[PDB]
Amino acid sequence: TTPHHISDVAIELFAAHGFTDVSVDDIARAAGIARRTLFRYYASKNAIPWGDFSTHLAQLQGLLDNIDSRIQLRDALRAALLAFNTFDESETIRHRKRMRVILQTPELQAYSMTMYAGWREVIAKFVARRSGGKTTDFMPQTVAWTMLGVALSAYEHWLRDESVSLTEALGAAFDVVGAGLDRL
Amino acid sequence: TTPHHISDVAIELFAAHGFTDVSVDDIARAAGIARRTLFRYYASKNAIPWGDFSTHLAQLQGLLDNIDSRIQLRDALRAALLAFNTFDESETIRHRKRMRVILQTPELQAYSMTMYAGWREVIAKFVARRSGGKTTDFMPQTVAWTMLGVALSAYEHWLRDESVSLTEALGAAFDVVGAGLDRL
Amino acid sequence: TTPHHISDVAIELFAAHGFTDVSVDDIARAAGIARRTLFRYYASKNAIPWGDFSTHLAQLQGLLDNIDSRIQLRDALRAALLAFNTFDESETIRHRKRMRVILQTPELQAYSMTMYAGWREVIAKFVARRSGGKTTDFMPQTVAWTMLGVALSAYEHWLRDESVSLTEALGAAFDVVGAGLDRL
Amino acid sequence: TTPHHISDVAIELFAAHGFTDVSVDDIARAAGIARRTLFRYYASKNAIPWGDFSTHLAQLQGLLDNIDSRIQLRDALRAALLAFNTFDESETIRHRKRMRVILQTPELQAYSMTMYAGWREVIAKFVARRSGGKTTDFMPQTVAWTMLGVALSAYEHWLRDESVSLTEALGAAFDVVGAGLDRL
Amino acid sequence: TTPHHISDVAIELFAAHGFTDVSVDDIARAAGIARRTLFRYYASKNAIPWGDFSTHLAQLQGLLDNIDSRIQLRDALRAALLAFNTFDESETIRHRKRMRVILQTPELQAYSMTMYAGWREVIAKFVARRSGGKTTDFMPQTVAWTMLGVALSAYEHWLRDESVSLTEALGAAFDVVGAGLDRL
Amino acid sequence: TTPHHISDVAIELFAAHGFTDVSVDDIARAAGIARRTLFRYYASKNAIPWGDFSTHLAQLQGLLDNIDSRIQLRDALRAALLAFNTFDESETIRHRKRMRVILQTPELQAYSMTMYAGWREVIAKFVARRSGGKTTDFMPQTVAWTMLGVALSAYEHWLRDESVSLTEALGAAFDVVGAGLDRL
Amino acid sequence: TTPHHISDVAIELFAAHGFTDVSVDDIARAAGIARRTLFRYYASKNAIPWGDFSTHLAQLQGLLDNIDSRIQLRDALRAALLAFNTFDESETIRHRKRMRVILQTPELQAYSMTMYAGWREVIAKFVARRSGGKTTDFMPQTVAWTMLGVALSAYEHWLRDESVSLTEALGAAFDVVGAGLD
Amino acid sequence: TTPHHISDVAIELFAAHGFTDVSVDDIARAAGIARRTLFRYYASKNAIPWGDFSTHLAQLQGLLDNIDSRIQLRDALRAALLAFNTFDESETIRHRKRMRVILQTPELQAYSMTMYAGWREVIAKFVARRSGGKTTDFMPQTVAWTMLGVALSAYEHWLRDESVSLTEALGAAFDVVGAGLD
Amino acid sequence: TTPHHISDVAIELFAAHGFTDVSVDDIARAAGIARRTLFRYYASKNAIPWGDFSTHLAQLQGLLDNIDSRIQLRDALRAALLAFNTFDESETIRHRKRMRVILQTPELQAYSMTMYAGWREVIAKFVARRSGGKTTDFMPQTVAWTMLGVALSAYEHWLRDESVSLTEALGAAFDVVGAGLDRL
Amino acid sequence: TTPHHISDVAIELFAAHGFTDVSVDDIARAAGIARRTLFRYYASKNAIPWGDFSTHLAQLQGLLDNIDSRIQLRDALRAALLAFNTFDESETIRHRKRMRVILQTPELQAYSMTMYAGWREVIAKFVARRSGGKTTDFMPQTVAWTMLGVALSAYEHWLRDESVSLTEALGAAFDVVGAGLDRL
Repeated sequence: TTPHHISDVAIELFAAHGFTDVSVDDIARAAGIARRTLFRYYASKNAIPWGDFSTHLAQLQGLLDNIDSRIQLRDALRAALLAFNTFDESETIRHRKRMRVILQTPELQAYSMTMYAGWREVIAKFVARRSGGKTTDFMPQTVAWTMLGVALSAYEHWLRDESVSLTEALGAAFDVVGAGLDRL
Repeated sequence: TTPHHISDVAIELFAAHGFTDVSVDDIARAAGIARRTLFRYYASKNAIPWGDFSTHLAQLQGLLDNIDSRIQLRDALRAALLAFNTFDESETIRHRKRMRVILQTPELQAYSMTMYAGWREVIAKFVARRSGGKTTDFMPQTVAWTMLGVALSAYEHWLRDESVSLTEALGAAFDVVGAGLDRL
Repeated sequence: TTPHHISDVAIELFAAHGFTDVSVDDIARAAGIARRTLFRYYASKNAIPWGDFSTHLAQLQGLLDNIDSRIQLRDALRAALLAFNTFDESETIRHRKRMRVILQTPELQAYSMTMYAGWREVIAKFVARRSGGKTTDFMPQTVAWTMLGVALSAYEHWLRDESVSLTEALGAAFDVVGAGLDRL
Repeated sequence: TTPHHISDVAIELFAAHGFTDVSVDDIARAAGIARRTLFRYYASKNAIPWGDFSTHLAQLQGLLDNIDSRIQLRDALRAALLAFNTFDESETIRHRKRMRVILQTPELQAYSMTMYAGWREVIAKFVARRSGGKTTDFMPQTVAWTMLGVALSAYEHWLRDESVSLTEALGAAFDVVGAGLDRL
Repeated sequence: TTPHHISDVAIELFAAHGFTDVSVDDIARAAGIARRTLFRYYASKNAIPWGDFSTHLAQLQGLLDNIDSRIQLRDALRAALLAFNTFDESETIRHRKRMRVILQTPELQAYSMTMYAGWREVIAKFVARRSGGKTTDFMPQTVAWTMLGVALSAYEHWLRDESVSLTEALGAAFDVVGAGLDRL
Repeated sequence: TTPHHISDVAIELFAAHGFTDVSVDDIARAAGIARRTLFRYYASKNAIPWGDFSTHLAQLQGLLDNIDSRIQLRDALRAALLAFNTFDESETIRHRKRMRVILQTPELQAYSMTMYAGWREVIAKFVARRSGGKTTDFMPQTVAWTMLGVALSAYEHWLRDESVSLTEALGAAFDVVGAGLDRL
Repeated sequence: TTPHHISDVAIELFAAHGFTDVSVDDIARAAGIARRTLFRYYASKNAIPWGDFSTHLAQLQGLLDNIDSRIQLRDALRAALLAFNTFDESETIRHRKRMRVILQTPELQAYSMTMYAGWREVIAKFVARRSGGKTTDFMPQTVAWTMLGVALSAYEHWLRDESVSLTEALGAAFDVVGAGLD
Repeated sequence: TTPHHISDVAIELFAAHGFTDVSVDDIARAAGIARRTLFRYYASKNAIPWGDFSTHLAQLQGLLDNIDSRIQLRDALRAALLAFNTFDESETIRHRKRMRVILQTPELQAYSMTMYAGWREVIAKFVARRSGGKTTDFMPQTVAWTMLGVALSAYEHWLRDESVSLTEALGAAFDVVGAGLD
Repeated sequence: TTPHHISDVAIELFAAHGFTDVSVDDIARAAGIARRTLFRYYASKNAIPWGDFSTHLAQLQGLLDNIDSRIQLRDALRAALLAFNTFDESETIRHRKRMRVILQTPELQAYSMTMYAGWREVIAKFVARRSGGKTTDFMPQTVAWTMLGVALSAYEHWLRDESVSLTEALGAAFDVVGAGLDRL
Repeated sequence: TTPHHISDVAIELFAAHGFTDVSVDDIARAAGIARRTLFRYYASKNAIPWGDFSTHLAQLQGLLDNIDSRIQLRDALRAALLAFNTFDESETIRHRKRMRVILQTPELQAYSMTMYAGWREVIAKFVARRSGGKTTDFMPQTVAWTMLGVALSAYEHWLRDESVSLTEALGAAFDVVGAGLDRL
């Protein structure tokens, strides 16, 4: 009905059963829509767990584009990383199920690589905007990949240990890389 | 009689014709083996571009085991990163083709994630051995992910621009993260 | 309930009145659609009994493409044959006891032979992909024809005797040929 | 041989011109008979490419009736298949033209299905005679259909190549299915 | 086993491909004979379009021997001319192709001259038998040449215009010369 | 030197030795010219005996074109036939050798047929000019062929019997056909 | 009464004891006949294991003579070879004992050579009948010898290895020669 | 002194008179030896026509053992078959008499069977050495039997028809089986 | 095998790129040697596709020396031809690439003629050794050249088809010339 | 004395100075012609030793085309081979004692192989025309190569020993191969 409603119901089904054992009609039925209605919002089954990531990416780009130019690069990246990954008690529970599906499902990895490249494109664009131009240059690209590593490290620590704050995990992972490998 | 021979032949075929249009028989035929003989070494077409990675990981462990304890953790990680991706003049051309297939083929990404997790496990073990113990701790884990991002950044820069040295690319990418984001 | 509904209604009138004295408009009228609406789903009267065979062929090819390469050729053929003949009592009635429009109508045999050639092309492609050179080589072609004979034998046994399971009929017919004529 | 003469003449005309552009009078004229005389041997145009066929089926029955009872069933089927499809260099040429017309002409397919059913009836009767059961049981029926598929595969291979022995093609095609799909 | 069969096959080939591009093996193969078997009946490719002309000349002699002596010389010549070129409905089409090859192919003209001389010898003998004796006398010789010219004129008119009867053409051409040039 | 000189010397050589055993250089040598000089006047060896027939045909056409319209067809043809074939004692001897070569040499017959068709074209044109139009109509064509038969009959009678006048032979042969076959 | 009953009885005795240690009277006694009655059916002890081979040869000739001419030569020979050697569980047991005594007894070899030459004559006659007709010609006779070797190879493999079907053994042995050493 | 000299002398006598009408003493006398001297080289009359076959078999084994492994099996067998049966005009004459006595004498057949089994053992060993190694296995032994039939077919054709080369006969007989009954 | 390794590597490069676009350093680099090290095994680029060849000729000499003297000359030549050209499925693949380079590359033809002369010298010596005479006599020389033509015919047939056994091709080609042109 | 004269003069200077250090102008100068006059007859330096081979090939094809079809294949090949190697003492000197530019010059071997392929194409076409399907089939191709080997063997024997007749050498070399290697 909303994209988000379809995604949420799909993630409940993927959490309970397999990803592989849940069909697109199972999702349509559980969401109370016709199958073709589902395809207006999602072109594929693999797209469904990645709910409205297009919008998340636009918002992250918006935040980074509008961050005051006097704010240092490191501070902007840490600020932006933690802003998009802060959640309420309710939305934290479904995000935990969603990330389990995304990170651990073999069939989602091809599609996920496209989503990660989108995210890295936003980060690299931001660095290119603050430095010399060209998203594909070494330094923007290294910063984007580094940031991706930080995030996935934090997400995995969070999933392994249910007592950890996601934003504390992200902050800690960021700080390793912020400080640098030359310092432990 | 080698996994390596099968892999080499398979990469030549995947480079020329694409991945999906190359059969497992095409590989067995080009390698001069029966189809079953191929399955002794590989349980899948998707496994084949990765060669004998189990042995590469054992030799990375060997290199890290034999680094002197007085050698600093950053130096050991940078030394191991660049050594693990140094190939004879013999093998530069085939490695370029191999990494194109691995990095760019959607069908390899599920399998690739397992291989990257293996590599990160070796790195994390080494860091835990030099710091407080526990492979799954946060930090000997952030370092492994960070180092993976550095590597993939270097590999992509290398593939995009043929006038880059791979070891220079890895060294440069490592040094961003080694120095830290706190220092531009 | 759009191409199917048209097909079901058509088979009713074809199974009611001579395929030759049922017109495309009679079918449109009985299905409650305009004449040109029917032509979006079917280019011809002869196409209507065959439903969406294009999709059945694509799905059979999809199943054979995606079968694990470690699975033997005989097992894959038997698996694929019996994977598309499972239907519910209702769907089975638009199929058994009653005879077949497809098998038994003289006017549809020329066209039906072209549809069977499509099916044999899927089978022969799969065999060629697992074993040898070209789709037109004798062995892929003999296997495709053998498979077609098995299928038509099973379909006729099923129509002749309404107490028999289609998938059991297919499995039994396959097993004669699997075991071989040298063991009768 | 009055029927055979008419058929031979008809097939030379069908080979040179269309099937559809050759009339029943064209056939009568080329055969040196009145139009009415042709109808004592053939009830329609579509019957003519099949020659006597009633007589070919009686001859196949005669050959199977006269095979020694001590000869095993597999050997008898292979022996009959290959003997029923043997000729001079001379009669091989007319048979190539005849089979092209039979296999490829849309208007002959309905009629051909009745001729194939006759042939399968002979084969199924023979199997029932050596094994017991009824002619309409699964195994005689599957063997008859299988043998038809073998034959059409052989015929198509033979037509597409023209360096190929028909009896070698039939023997090879039979042997795949004789050995069984459990082998190749 | 027939000269006629070889000739018929050869004429079909010469019509489709031209004379020079058809080999003696192409003829032996199409006729279903060994190459040496062809040379029993023909000592040359150039001989083949002329079939068993020796026998046609013996049968022309037979027809002229059996014409009643009371039948006038002109009537006998016209009767024999038209009978010698009358062919069954069976053979009109093949005779059209045969005469095209004979009349129009440069390579056949040397051989053809020998066959025309044979025919003229039969005619001249007959005229000498009805008049004063001596085959080589002037007049039973002029008549033979004149009759040959009449025939070839008729044949060419027949080939040029498919709506001409050959026997009407021969009869008309004969009648010019029969009536004489003294009468328009 | 002249075309006629080359032809005359060629005919002396063809008379003494074979046609087949005399080469084009033998002719060039005996005529006292270079080989390429011979090819300015003759495109082929086969053309050489037919010396300046192009000119003979133009002259025959000229004579027939200019013959008074009141002169009857028969008279014009007989007049023209005998005018072009009248010769002195010297030129009669070489014409006898030339016609022997032309009429009796197998290798000249293809080329000769083209020359005879040229001659017949002149005759038929003349008849078409006096009657209704179209050289290819039946009557002009029959008259041309008849005239050719007359001529060859006369030439052969002349060659067989050295005591005969060529113009008397032509006149006698003409008169058979002029009178008509209805009168002996 | 029957030569084959006498042969069957004789082969049971030859299987249990020696060939060499079984007398002609032992066989007469076991078969329920007088000694001279046995000699009306068999002129020698060496003849007895080859029971009514004369009849087997006539039957083989009959089968080969009556095979349809359109059936190819290799198919006819393979079909004929396997038809005479297809046996019930019961008849398989006595055939195994019979062939053991024939193939392994030195004293039977002279007589056996004459029986094999009879068999080869049937095969060569069949080939001569389908090709040019002289039974002593090269190909008729090469085919007969080859087929004899195929058969004896199959029989020996069959006796050596109790897991093997006789008709499978014959078919496999035939197929090596029918295919070719290539 | 030589076993083969004794055999050669014996075969000249067997060719001229019967096998059956030539005694062992007749052979001793013709060979210029005492009777017991003959028995040191041959334990039996039946052994004598098969002269020094033990040595022929060792030589055949030597030749087959030493054929290069890259040479295909059919070529090796055909090459070996024709090498042992290539003879000068002189040696052809005595070989013809030797094979006539061996192939046609009933009394030699028991002994001959043992010699043929020796020959087949050499062939089967060679095949086992190139393939999986057990000399009693099916294919080793089918090939040995087949090759025996080829050889005897060639020998008999050769004896029947004085216009035929032995090596041509063997090559032709080999080629039927090497090609196939197809 | 140092020479063979360099040659194998060189042929993979020559197959992928040109002959002309592959340098001696490219070969040294791919073989994992200094440029100077390559020159101890090969005196030029054109030598490299031929491998050791000196050693192949010594091996052919060894094989012919060790063929038993009682083996007839024809059998020894056929045996040597086929043994010298035998391989695994593996080494068949490299040999196909090698022979393409040897047979098709203009710059190798001069050098190839010297290699062919070496091969013919071995064959001619062997024939002289079995027959007497000198190596340079007509018959040894003709047999060596004939055998070279047989081989190149076989090699070309093998390259153009790829379903063909090299040893079958050689055996067939040998047998035409073994049997003689007096047959086929 | 125009393309020949150029060739003769060229061979003199080539047989005088290194083919490599004789230029196209030296040849034009020594022949007494302008440089561009030479290029009307020869497109290249490599063409000059080969004379007018285009014409030799056309003549060999002409001889084979026109050989009586009753003549056996072996006889036709031997006849054709020895029909073009007859020369006068003078023409033979521009051929024997002295060695060959064509056979012995390294720089002309690549080009010479293309000229030999032309010759083999003539031979193979002739064989295919007498016997089978395509020029590229094994037997026509083997016969052409065999024939080439025979020729080169004869040419070398002729050059090595100036007392030998070329046609006797060719005939002897042919006869080895005609008789066959099975009779050495």
